[PDB]
Amino acid sequence: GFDPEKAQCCLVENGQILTHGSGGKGYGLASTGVTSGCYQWKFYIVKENRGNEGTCVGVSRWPVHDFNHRTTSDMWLYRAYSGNLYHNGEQTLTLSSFTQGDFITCVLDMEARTISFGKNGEEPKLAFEDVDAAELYPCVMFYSSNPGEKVKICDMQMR
Repeated sequence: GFDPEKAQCCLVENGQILTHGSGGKGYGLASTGVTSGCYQWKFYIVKENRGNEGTCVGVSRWPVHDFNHRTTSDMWLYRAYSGNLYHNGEQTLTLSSFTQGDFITCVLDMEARTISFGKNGEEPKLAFEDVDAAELYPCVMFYSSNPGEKVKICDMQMR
C-alpha cells in the first residue's frame, strides 16, 4: 500500500489508495522499495477529471527533493492526460493517455535497468532505460492544484 510517511499533500485511504489532498501539488510512495530483480504491479485510476487529468504514475527515489514532473530526476513518471513520460524532463516517447477506470501495469526491472508500462492489460511498452537508482518505490504524483484525484495500488493479477 501507500506509506503515509512518504506522502505530501495526499492522504492514504485504507492503505491501498492515495488521495490528492490539501496543500497544492503532491505525491505519495508505496511502503516497500525494490532493490534488485524485477517487480510488476498495477495502478488503478479510482477518481480523475476525464479530459483534464492531473495524475502521473511511476517510481521514485526516497527522499524526494523535486516532484515537479517537468524537471524531476527523483521520479520516472507517466502522465495520464497526454501519455507523456518524464525523467529529467519530458521525453520524446509518448505512450497512451489514461484516465479514471484504467489500469496501468508497471514493470520495474532493476537488473536490466528499465521501466515499462502497459495500459489495461495490453503488453507493457518500454518507457525508460538506464534506470540509475539503487532503490525505487512505486509512486503517484498530482500536479493539479485542487484536491480529489484517487489512485489505487494493486497486485499484478488484479484486473
